[PDB]
Amino acid sequence: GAMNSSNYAELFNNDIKLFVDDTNVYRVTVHKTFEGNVATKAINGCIFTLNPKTGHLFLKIIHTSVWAGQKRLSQLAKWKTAEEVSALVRSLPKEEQPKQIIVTRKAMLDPLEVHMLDFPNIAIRPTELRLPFSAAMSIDKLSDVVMKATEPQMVLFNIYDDWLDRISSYTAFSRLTLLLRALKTNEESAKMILLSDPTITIKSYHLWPSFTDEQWITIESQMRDLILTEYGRKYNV
Amino acid sequence: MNTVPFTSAPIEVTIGIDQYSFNVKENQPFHGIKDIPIGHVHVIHFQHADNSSMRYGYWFDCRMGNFYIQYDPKDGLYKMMEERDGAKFENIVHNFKERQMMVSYPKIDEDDTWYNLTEFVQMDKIRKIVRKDENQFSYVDSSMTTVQENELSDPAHSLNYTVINFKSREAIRPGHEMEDFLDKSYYLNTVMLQGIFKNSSNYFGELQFAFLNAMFFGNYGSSLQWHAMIELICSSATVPKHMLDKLDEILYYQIKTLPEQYSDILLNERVWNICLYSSFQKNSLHNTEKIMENKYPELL
Ligand SMILES: CSc1nc(N)nc(-c2csc(C)n2)n1
Repeated sequence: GAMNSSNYAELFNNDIKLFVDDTNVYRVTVHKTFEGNVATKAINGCIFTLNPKTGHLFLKIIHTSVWAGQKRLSQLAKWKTAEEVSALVRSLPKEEQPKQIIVTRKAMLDPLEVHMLDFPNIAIRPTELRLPFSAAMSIDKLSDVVMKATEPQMVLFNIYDDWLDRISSYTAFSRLTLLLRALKTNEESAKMILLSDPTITIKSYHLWPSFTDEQWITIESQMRDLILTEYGRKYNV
Repeated sequence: MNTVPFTSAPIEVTIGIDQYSFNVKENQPFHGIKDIPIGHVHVIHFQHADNSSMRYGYWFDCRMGNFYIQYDPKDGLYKMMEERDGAKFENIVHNFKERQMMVSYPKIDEDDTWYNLTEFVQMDKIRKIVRKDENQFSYVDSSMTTVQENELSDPAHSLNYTVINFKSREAIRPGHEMEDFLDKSYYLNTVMLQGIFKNSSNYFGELQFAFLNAMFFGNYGSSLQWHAMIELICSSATVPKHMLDKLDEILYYQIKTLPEQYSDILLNERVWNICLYSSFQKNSLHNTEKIMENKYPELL
């Protein structure tokens, strides 16, 4: 059933599971037309499918061509998401298929469940966590590959860089969601924090800067301060 | 007109015949029910004065034999049985009418209620859902579970109802996942009507059967079946106009006949708001929608 604070550590056991987030699958700008009416223009999106134990990210890029001539795109996006996740499971070898897929939004349960009827033994589950994976497009290299895509494309990443060489997946996941929670609440400040010091670079095969253990500690506290603050600035406290 | 005699009434009980009911006292001189309309299926049903738990009863068609009721003090219930000695049966019936120990099936001439509730209920078809071949009549009670309920525990006492499942490979064509799940016309028209029922009359036959078992016995799996079969039509954009029109009549009489106080348990808010307000058929069930709003506006 639902995932929440109490069954948090299940994410880090040795059962293959994926999170699916569909919040960036269907993206639009809203603009005025010559006649003064409003219109949307779609932009490339992506399905964020993440193994929280390994950090493997299966970033399925949704090119705007998939929407051409379709109606009710917001509804279609959910079914397109489910179609792509299904295709992804089927392409994995059996021993790599997940035993659970956790959708970050309840509206995905029915579409995925229906697409996954061939896999009765894979549990489709919701969550009560408020996970910040929508901020995934605030990671520069992920936004970059999405916005440049000219066709549907799947790109593989490790969203933890090499962190698992030195920390556990529980810790790695907590660092990731703190980083993403901050990037979601104040993208400019969050990004300033991450890149202020020019001597800490991002390796070509990585997504985040190459912080030492101690530098990560200072970074982590700074992102904490940022979040607590924006919470004040917002509720005036 | 047919007669269902009773050997005797040893225990206080409320007896139902179709939509009619009457109290009988312990060892009151009651010998059964006369003037029953030939040409329809009937149900005679029982609730003991001592144990309102377990409503139970028997579906039967008078054309398929001479049937009578006899209390069994070992099993503790009124059992239907067949008399094959037709001479013995007419003799018995005539004696009890002469002594006027029978209640008259009390049909008002204006009233088509039972016909409208049972228009397509075949009795041979009931036998293939309440499987008990050595008997020409079929026993149902409040507690019997359905075959699909035993999937999600005795199969002999089960209600083999047509299995409907909206999230199933049967319902969902590969490559049309979104399409078949939002518009179930293919599941209804090809899989169910063309593959299982043969025609809408048979769809209605089971649907009516499912409702009556929910109403007369508060059988929960039947109530679920009635709502499933409604939901499948209301979730289909493409339904023959004649089925829609007949569904509206059907549901109208069922809603009309329901006890006003049983509404909270026998009606699924979600399915009915869908049929009446959200679904493709929101505009197509005029009689059903009018009686629901005037009689159960609380549900919607
Ligand atoms: C009363 S139960 C009932 N009634 C009718 N008229 N048909 C059916 C039925 C189910 S499947 C099939 C071919 N006929 N079931």
